[PDB]
Amino acid sequence: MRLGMVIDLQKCVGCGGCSLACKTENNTNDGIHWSHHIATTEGTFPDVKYTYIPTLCNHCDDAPCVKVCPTGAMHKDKRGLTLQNNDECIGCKKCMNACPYGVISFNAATPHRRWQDDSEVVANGTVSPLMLLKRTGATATPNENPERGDTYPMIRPKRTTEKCTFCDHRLDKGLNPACVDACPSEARVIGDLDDPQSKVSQLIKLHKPMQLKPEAGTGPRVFYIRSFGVKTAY
Amino acid sequence: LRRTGVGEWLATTCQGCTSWCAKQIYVMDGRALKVRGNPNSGVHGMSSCPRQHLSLQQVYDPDRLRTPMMRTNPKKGRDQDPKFVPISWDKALDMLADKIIALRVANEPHKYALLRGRYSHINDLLYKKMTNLIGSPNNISHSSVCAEAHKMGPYYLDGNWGYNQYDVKNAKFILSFGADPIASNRQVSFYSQTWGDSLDHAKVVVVDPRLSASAAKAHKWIPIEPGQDSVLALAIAHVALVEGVWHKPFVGDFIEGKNLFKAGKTVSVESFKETHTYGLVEWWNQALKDYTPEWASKITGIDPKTIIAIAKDMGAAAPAVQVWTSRGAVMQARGTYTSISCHALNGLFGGIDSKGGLFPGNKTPLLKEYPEAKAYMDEIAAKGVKKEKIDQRGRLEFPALAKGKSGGGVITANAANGIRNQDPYEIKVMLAYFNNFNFSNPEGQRWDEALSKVDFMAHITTNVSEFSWFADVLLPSSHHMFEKWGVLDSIGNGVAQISIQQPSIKRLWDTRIDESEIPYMLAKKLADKGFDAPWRYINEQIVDPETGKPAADEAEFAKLMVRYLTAPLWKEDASKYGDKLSSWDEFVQKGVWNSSPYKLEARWGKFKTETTKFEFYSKTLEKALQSHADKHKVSIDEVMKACDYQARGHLAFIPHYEEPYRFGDESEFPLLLVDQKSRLNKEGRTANSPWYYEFKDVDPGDVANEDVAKFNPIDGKKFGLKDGDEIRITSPVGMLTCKAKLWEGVRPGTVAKCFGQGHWAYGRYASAKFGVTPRGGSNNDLIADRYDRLSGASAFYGHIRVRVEKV
Ligand SMILES: Nc1nc2c(c(=O)[nH]1)N[C@H]1C(S)=C(S)[C@@H](COP(=O)(O)OP(=O)(O)OC[C@H]3O[C@@H](n4cnc5c(=O)[nH]c(N)nc54)[C@H](O)[C@@H]3O)O[C@H]1N2
Ligand SMILES: Nc1nc2c(c(=O)[nH]1)N[C@H]1C(S)=C(S)[C@@H](COP(=O)(O)OP(=O)(O)OC[C@H]3O[C@@H](n4cnc5c(=O)[nH]c(N)nc54)[C@H](O)[C@@H]3O)O[C@H]1N2
Ligand code: SF4
Ligand code: SF4
Ligand code: SF4
Ligand code: SF4
Ligand code: SF4
Ligand SMILES: [Mo]
Ligand SMILES: [O]
Ligand SMILES: [O]
Repeated sequence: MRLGMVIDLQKCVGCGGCSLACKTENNTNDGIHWSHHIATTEGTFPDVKYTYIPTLCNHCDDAPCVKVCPTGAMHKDKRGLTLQNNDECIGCKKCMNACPYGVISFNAATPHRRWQDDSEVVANGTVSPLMLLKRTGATATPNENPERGDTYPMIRPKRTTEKCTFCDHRLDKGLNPACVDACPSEARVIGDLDDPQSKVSQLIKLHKPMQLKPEAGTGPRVFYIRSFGVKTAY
Repeated sequence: LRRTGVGEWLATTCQGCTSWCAKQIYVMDGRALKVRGNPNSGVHGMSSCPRQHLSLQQVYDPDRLRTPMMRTNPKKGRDQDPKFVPISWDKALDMLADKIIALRVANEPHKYALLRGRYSHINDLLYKKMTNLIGSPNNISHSSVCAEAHKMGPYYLDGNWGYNQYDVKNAKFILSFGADPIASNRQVSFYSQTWGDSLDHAKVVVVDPRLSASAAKAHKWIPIEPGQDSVLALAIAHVALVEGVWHKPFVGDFIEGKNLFKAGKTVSVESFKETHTYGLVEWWNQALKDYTPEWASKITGIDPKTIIAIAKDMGAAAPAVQVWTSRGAVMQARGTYTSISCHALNGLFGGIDSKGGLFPGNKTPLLKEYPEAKAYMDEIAAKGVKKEKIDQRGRLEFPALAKGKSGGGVITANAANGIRNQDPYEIKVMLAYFNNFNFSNPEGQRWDEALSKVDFMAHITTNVSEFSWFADVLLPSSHHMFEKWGVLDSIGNGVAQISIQQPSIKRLWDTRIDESEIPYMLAKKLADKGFDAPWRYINEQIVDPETGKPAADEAEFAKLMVRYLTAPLWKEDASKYGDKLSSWDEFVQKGVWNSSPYKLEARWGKFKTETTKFEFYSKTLEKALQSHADKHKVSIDEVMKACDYQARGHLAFIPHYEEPYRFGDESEFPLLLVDQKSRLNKEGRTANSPWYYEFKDVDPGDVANEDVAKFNPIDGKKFGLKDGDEIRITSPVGMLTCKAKLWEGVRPGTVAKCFGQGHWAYGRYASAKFGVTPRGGSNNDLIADRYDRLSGASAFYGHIRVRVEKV
């Protein structure tokens, strides 16, 4: 089994809804986004081309992040996913630098520190991050998703790395990744690339797919089909 | 012990824009954790725009009010800290009730005003009934700072004072004058769902001074100079007639078959037999005959071959042709005739009420008003409601011809001027909700001045926003999306839906629902103080549709208000219009009621116009202008001059070119502002959400965690600007500071900047120093207070000239 994703760039509207869904699903610290994007503007006015590519972990066939990890914390699972045993991460940061795609982040700060602030913009009138934390009963942020804790720390510790886990905790329950359900045009599809009858396997046979940095030789398993823009008329 | 999937999904409605999408909220451990589109929705299904997730940083915003407050600084002003202190609900409403009753005792109830920003369909009580019973005509909505000019074409051509849905799934040609439907407009979820697929069967042209997301995903981006849209629309219509490619089944044809429309030459009206339209040949003879592609190219720089090719492509696609207008094209001082000129194409190519075209929202049985209040008006109220409105609608220079009536439409931004000048009179007591006009209206410092002159104002709000700074009393609202009972609608995908808003969490703080609990509590307080008409109206007229009983308490009344208006959907069999629902509980559980599909050509031959036709020569507008002229004892031409339109004679009633109004010396202010919305703006309400900043560059050309104004590199070089420079942008009426971004997707001679930042209040993320220093720059401080006087709309586009400098 080799799970992967096909993203249809013609359907994609470049809205970031997938990345915002990932924030709500996975409790990433402010500024840490497992799902993100690469946008480019090319050309001189009036012949200007703007394109948007959503990005995530490519759960590579030959993953440098796994190979460089000195403790074995970063590893492949039986689905082909690159997952991390966060408890065994010693914060050496080698995975982050070895990853050709730059999709790994480092918890330099204790996540969600901004929620420990008890200052009020209008004293005894508006609330505060700490007061809202206490009122809702959450541990670190009122937006924390406890489901994340099924297979990974709900809140990661300082001095560990982290990245897209392909919503493994949702896959374990037969559910879809958050970014997949969040996409208004159903541009994102996942499945087993080793199964010739999966929708992803057929999509990449019906369309000539593009991959990110194929020259790096990692065998990424996110495939892009079609194009964000269309041929200019007139 | 695993927890994935063990929570519950509860139905509500999002209001980040007037798409008003039906949602489900995922709740676990009493907290809202996720938002998704409601799969039971017939308009959009689970599809959603990205802002649904930002909702979670609004309900859990750490700068929300948790208590009523009163100011303790008697001075008001941008420079005056209100020094708010907490008070109880009872004291806050006691204070407001005392001020209201004093107006009635003094026979001046018209000096009360109710201001409405956002709202739900239960608003009739707080907005209209409470206001009139007190005795005031001044229930002032925000419609004219929204999009009333965009309704002028649809109303005066085909009788629809309202919006349309666009049948993108079946379109063969899409022409957008400024609309960016995969980012803004009124079904971002559904048009994002379908846009990419539609490119495989439709040719799509987007006309916008900036390269929008939609233009980046279009077959042609036309970077129009601001305010020149009608030139292109008129030339397209001209070519359609020369080429003989109007849609004959809708428009008609020449009696003898031969096409007699030759450029520049008049034609006998009697040689043509119109079917469902009126005035085609008069339009040609009076103007359209000379709106050639060469004429249009000289003004716009567009290649005349491109204009001709577009017209021919639209001809071949007819009737599967749809023309969109955005605020940007029509919310300009002469913009009524851009709405008319662009919308005329929807008739010329037969797209109106056709497959692949556009048409109004489907009929539903939702009730929109509570019972009549005539029996509860006393003599004081009966006299007050006849006074002139504070926004001066209906004066010679403010016809505001909503639905054909002189003085029929609100003029939101001008209410600040009436208040500021006490003309027609002083406003002494103001209640306002879900609004921030100092920030959202052009030249909002006028609202600073006006509010500082109002003796007593109370603001119903979640956050202390810029408008709140001027309040005597703050009444904290329960959040509309998570803590409220309400009801909304949405249109698209060939249907109209009605969706519920219901509480999905235990109420966080000591707040109340703006449109139900607060008017109920205020009515009770007024009755305690000797004025019980609102209370009697509520408990005798707003009673349960099943039990006939009034509400027992606040919480019950909040739900009752929704039950009352929606009963035709779930108490009766609504099968004739759409879904059959068995009970109130089924409505709440599913969260949405769906109509049947729209019946194509339904309005053909029965438009609610003067002629019952689709009017290229709008006798409907002539009748409305004649009424206004007769009222003020002048000619229609004198009305046009008094309202600063160029049209005279027959041109007042047909699609024609108005040179765009411009304000300021072009040599001093060489750039035209291109105001735009952020695709992460939930109207003016997501600037205090940190995720907004983290992903702000999903707006093409913009920069995460910053507020940028975008310049074409040509102009950046000319003014010595580099990416990241701190800059000051100045217009004749104001200034802002932000950062510079150079971007080729900006038409040279313009500067494209998102509205939405520049808050100096709201919260700790939205402002640099709360109450003192803004984060980013406030666009509306640049935008001179100007009006499309025929509609009452405020102008946000086309007339704004600015200059830029570093530091
Ligand atoms: N993301 C987001 N979506 C929204 C809202 C929101 O706040 N955020 N608000 C909702 C509401 S209340 C409204 S009323 C609707 C409004 O939706 P629309 O009427 O479709 O327009 P706007 O979203 O206001 O954007 C105006 C666009 O006009 C452009 N434009 C500016 N000047 C000109 C000009 O002179 N000519 C032409 N052709 N274009 C010009 C700007 O570049 C911009 O793309 O959107 C709703 N949808
Ligand atoms: N330059 C520029 N100006 C614009 C636009 C633009 O594109 N460019 N868009 C215009 C358009 S289309 C519109 S419709 C208007 C809208 O303008 P407004 O009607 O004034 O709406 P907002 O700016 O969103 O102000 C809403 C205020 O309600 C409060 N509030 C927030 N959340 C809640 C809640 O849940 N319940 C209650 N009771 N109160 C709440 C806050 O005080 C908030 O500031 O802005 C307009 N102004
Ligand atoms: S949610 Fe879908 S449409 Fe939006 S950026 Fe992500 S992949 Fe593209
Ligand atoms: S994309 Fe980077 S983090 Fe993900 S598996 Fe490949 S090398 Fe590792
Ligand atoms: S930072 Fe952690 S996961 Fe990454 S290589 Fe080092 S120990 Fe392994
Ligand atoms: S698969 Fe899950 S973890 Fe990966 S980008 Fe999507 S939401 Fe985030
Ligand atoms: S912000 Fe507007 S389009 Fe987006 S989910 Fe909410 S109502 Fe729908
Ligand atoms: Mo609006
Ligand atoms: O609206
Ligand atoms: O609105």
